[PDB]
Amino acid sequence: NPTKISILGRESIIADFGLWRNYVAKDLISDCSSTTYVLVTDTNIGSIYTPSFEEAFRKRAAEITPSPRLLIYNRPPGEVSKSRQTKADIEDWMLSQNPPCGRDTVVIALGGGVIGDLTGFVASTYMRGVRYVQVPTTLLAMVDSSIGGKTAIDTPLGKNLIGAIWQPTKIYIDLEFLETLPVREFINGMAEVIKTAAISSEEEFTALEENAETILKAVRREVTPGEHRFEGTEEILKARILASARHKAYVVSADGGLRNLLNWGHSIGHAIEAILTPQILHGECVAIGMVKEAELARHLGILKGVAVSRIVKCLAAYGLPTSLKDARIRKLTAGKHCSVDQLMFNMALDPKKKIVLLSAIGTPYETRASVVANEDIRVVLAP
Amino acid sequence: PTKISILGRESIIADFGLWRNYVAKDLISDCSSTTYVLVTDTNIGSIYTPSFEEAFRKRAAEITPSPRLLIYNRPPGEVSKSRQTKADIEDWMLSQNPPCGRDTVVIALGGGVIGDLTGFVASTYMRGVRYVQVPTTLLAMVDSSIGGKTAIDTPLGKNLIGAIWQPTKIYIDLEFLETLPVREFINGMAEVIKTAAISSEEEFTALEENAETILKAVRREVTPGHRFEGTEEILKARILASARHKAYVVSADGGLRNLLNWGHSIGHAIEAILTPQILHGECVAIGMVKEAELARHLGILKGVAVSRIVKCLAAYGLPTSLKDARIRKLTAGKHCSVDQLMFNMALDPKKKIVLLSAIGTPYETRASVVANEDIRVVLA
Ligand SMILES: NC(=O)c1ccc[n+]([C@@H]2O[C@H](COP(=O)([O-])OP(=O)(O)OC[C@H]3O[C@@H](n4cnc5c(N)ncnc54)[C@H](O)[C@@H]3O)[C@@H](O)[C@H]2O)c1
Ligand SMILES: NC(=O)c1ccc[n+]([C@@H]2O[C@H](COP(=O)([O-])OP(=O)(O)OC[C@H]3O[C@@H](n4cnc5c(N)ncnc54)[C@H](O)[C@@H]3O)[C@@H](O)[C@H]2O)c1
Ligand SMILES: [Cl-]
Ligand SMILES: [Cl-]
Ligand SMILES: [Cl-]
Ligand SMILES: [Cl-]
Ligand SMILES: [Cl-]
Ligand SMILES: [Cl-]
Ligand SMILES: [Cl-]
Ligand SMILES: [Cl-]
Ligand SMILES: [Cl-]
Ligand SMILES: [Cl-]
Ligand SMILES: [Cl-]
Ligand SMILES: [Cl-]
Ligand SMILES: [Cl-]
Ligand SMILES: [Cl-]
Ligand SMILES: [Zn+2]
Ligand SMILES: [Zn+2]
Repeated sequence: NPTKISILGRESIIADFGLWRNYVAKDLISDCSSTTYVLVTDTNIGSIYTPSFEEAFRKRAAEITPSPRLLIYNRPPGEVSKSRQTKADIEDWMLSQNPPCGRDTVVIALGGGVIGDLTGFVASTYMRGVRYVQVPTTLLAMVDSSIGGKTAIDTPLGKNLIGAIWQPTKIYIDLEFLETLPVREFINGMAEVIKTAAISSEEEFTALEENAETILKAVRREVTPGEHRFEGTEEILKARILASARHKAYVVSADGGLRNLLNWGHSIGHAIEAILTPQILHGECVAIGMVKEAELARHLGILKGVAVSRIVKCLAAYGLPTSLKDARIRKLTAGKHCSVDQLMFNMALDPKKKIVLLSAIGTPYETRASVVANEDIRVVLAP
Repeated sequence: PTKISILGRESIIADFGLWRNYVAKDLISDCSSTTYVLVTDTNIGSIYTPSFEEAFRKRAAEITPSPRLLIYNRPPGEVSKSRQTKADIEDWMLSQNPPCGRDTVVIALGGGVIGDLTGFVASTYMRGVRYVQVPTTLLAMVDSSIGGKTAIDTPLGKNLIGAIWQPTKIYIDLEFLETLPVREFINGMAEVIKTAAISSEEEFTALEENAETILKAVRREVTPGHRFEGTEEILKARILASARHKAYVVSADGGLRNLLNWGHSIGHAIEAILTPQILHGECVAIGMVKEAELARHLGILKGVAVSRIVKCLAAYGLPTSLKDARIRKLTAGKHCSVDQLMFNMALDPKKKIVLLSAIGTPYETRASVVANEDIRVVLA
């Protein structure tokens, strides 16, 4: 049975296994009644899941009268698609439709944090805003990128510079997408997952700690014909993940302050990110950022050394990097390292920086980011 | 300075000359910020930009730290409401030293074009930043700037891409009407009349009696040294009457708000054909007459009122037939067929229209459903 989570006090998230093949299509033409449905995704994810829906759709589609339409759009993969250019193409394609897609349109963003942010924004402006729904296919996008309504596109001058806040009418979470998801991508998203637990529930973090081996194996497992990747670990998985989504959903319904706690490990993660990108992923930087930011709390006497080692353990126990000198990261970027001045500078692109400090695993020092001295920061970065 | 409230919160502040002495101060006061981006077109700009730089620097330096005023001048015309211009303004704002931040407060100084464009720009810059309306067109003062509707055009259509973004303040300096082109004034008057026609019988009447007065002040060639000296109240009244209403219907939130489309149902079909030689209010004026004639045809509206509406429109310089010579000269060769108009009304399959029961009293609290056949008579 699907689990329903609420955002901004309203039905929104519906999670379970395989909602894609048998749920979305019907649930759409039911709740999101419309005559036109524009699906957007990238060739990568598309080619793997597009066919299934065209079937699921036509199915539930023709069942009703008149039958609505499904127009599909495939954009190139990569961060390069979140651009003023494609957005317009998308729009233009839509207006070009016969008949042109109208305000009654219901857009479906099927993808990771990229297709999400892009399609969300597209909807947010098409004829001053039209309905849309999230169908994250990335772990991260499932527990973050798709919850909150934050949408945007990049500019050669920066990322997420142009966009808007546009809440999706529905956020379908089909855990099966994680079957085909690249292992590195899974492990990437896990960072957020952990982040979540670390600032909300001690019990949750602990469970994570236990399930690691279990979950990790599955992802790395060899799927025998006829099978489904997570057969047997469904609840352990579904639980741990929704745990995060649930939290993000909660904090979004509240915040400005509380919502700042979602930036744990990010304060430093982003400074690292700026340098190690794009060879290194987000969650990868955030993972290290978390460790570093964790070490910082202890340094200020807030966090117990015990917990610092516990966070490091959990991260690495899931395949996440824990130091800037991580051997795997090295071979991935020959000729690149993060000076302390570069880090501290990158952080300034946001005398005293604001940071989420943990009092203990599950309990943040405050209900928001605290102000730390540039000097104290400089010591956790110091070799 | 009179203040009208929209969406249960004062945001419209009207009076004469707020520009030269009010906005600048009121901004750094209520819209506290460190960066103020002004956008306008060369036409309107060159005429009023200098004054503000003074008014700003003034009230600006009178505080510490002192905020900045960055100005942007775009070409005049409907051509500026484009994926393009907007993109250039966003880049421009990002290319700044320092880059324009989220604390930015944008000022849209212009007519329905600069308004819709700048409004949208703000609506997306870093997911949305504050902004305020400073309409310089009669129409924009009583419509285009009230409601938060913003957008840009696409070679595939107008207002196809945009968003709803409420301005934090809507300054209405009636003086802008001094320099406003006469044809432009008369253009905006259409809405003004539309307003009264669907809300207050008394208001429409005042409009009538005031025709000669207001029109003269307009057509009149003002010697050096103002334009409406002596007619300020008559004018300020009539105009705010409209704004007031639009503010009300917008704040009353799918009903009462469809009534703002009176004369438009047909006005737009005409518009599509006679544009761009013919203006909006010009088409709407004719559209009103036609839609007025339609109500009477269905037995709703009194023939008396029809003529009354026709009279008022023309008494203000507005066109009243697709045969108006003034029109056909600028439209030599472009005639609107009964099907062509019916076809253009389709682009908005059954046909809904605001019907008047009487001047000041609409038939219903929204647009009614009329037979394509009954419509086919009003046209040609
Ligand atoms: N709240 C927010 O709006 C928010 C928050 C954080 C980050 N972000 C955005 O998130 C983006 C990063 O997104 P991401 O990490 O999800 O990565 P992504 O969107 O780049 O997707 C990662 C890769 O997975 C592939 N893929 C998608 N799911 C797959 C599946 N199930 N099977 C096979 N291949 C699959 C894609 O082709 C892609 O190459 C950033 O660009 C950023 O702008 C947004
Ligand atoms: N947001 C809404 O709900 C809404 C509603 C109605 C109209 N509109 C939009 O409004 C636009 C039409 O705008 P408009 O009728 O204000 O026309 P406009 O802005 O094009 O103004 C006409 C001309 O007057 C000049 N001008 C402006 N005011 C002046 C003044 N007082 N002094 C000197 N010159 C002046 C301009 O440079 C321009 O060339 C359309 O594009 C339409 O989509 C929007
Ligand atoms: Cl189809
Ligand atoms: Cl709808
Ligand atoms: Cl952000
Ligand atoms: Cl919603
Ligand atoms: Cl098992
Ligand atoms: Cl690089
Ligand atoms: Cl302690
Ligand atoms: Cl540096
Ligand atoms: Cl410029
Ligand atoms: Cl022009
Ligand atoms: Cl920037
Ligand atoms: Cl510049
Ligand atoms: Cl507001
Ligand atoms: Cl046409
Ligand atoms: Zn993140
Ligand atoms: Zn109008």
